[PDB]
Amino acid sequence: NWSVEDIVKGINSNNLESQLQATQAARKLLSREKQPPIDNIIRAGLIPKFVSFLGKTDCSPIQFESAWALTNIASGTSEQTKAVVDGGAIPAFISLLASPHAHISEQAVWALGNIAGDGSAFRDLVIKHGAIDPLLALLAVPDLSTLACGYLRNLTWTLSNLCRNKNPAPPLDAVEQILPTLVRLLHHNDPEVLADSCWAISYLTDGPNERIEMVVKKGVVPQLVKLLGATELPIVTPALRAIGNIVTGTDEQTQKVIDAGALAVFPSLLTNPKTNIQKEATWTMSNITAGRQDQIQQVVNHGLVPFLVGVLSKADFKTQKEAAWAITNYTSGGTVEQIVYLVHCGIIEPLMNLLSAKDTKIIQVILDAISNIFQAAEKLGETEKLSIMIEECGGLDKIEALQRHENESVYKASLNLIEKYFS
Amino acid sequence: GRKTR
Amino acid sequence: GENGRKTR
Repeated sequence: NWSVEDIVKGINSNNLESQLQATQAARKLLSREKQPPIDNIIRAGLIPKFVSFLGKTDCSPIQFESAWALTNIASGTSEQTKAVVDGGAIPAFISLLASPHAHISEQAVWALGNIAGDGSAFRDLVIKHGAIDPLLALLAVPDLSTLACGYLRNLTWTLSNLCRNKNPAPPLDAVEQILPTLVRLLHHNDPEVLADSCWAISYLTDGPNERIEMVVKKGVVPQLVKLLGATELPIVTPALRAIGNIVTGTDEQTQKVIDAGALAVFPSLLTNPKTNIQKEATWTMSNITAGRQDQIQQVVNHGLVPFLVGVLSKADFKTQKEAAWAITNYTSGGTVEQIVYLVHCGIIEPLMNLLSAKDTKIIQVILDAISNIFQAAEKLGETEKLSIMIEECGGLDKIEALQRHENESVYKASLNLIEKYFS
Repeated sequence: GRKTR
Repeated sequence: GENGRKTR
């Protein structure tokens, strides 16, 4: 294990074999588990020499060692990744994508993935240097199963970083050029390829409806719903995120998710032991209950209302907040018959129990839902029968307390129902 | 309406 | 994985 001083001496020797052995020693230092001396190698001015070695086509070993050494530097902080970019490594790594040695080409893919992963600026700069075409050419085979497993996983991960980081979102034509290959990877039989492809789709759908439409037009929703029921949590999490992003779009885009059969997976999703899966599944439900009345009816027909009642009754608090949003959206756009069905499933008591949470937003959300249920009660004439339900389960002496609350929205949204339905 | 997050 | 960078 060399010192940084000895590595500098070997690289400054102008002896190609001495530089190769010094670069390999640098690669081994940067491959330690415990505190790789990335900053020490940067301060020694070694990055420009590593980048120069990337072009030594006659010495492919020294290309590989510097690429690996630069890859570990670019995996560090934003300032350490900037040092790799400032050394001119982006066009050099893009030239390495055409290397006849798979391990060298793969190392270049890895490095560009670390660089693009820093943020939208380096992502777009990697795209401006023209990385997409050679990256895609590496996947231009009729069957992905003929490619090496690790090689395929690294390409999927790097392409996935080219899809990440809004503000700004990736360029439209870049996503356009990337998307057919990404759909191929979304159908590959490897669990890691599937996870990273799902994450990329989730990045691309985390945008305005026009971005969601590009992805939905490629027909990936049925495959996303299929991966939604996988046994691997690393696959379900990005798939559910992508599904949740799509249902934030138009009602027609939400309908494609429903048509693909997504609602049949939610009984297990809404009872998933992983807290974040329950929260994201409930958030997805809140954006489906904000849809049309025929889409709310699909939620009813799949028996999902009792599961919303359960999540509202017992879940992590952030999941219960998403459930309160789901009920408020349900009662805001639902029919009277649908709202009556919600009350018959026992929504009132867990709704009243959450009026004790010190979070001010969920109180406003719950008071909104109670108002919408009372509007359905006025149309039927049972405005008083509902008032007794809220009184019997202790909800009446929780609304009276919200009258003496500091926030001015709950201020009025508590006296209103006292004056109309109880006084 | 839709909560984007 | 959903990590920005991987070290090798």
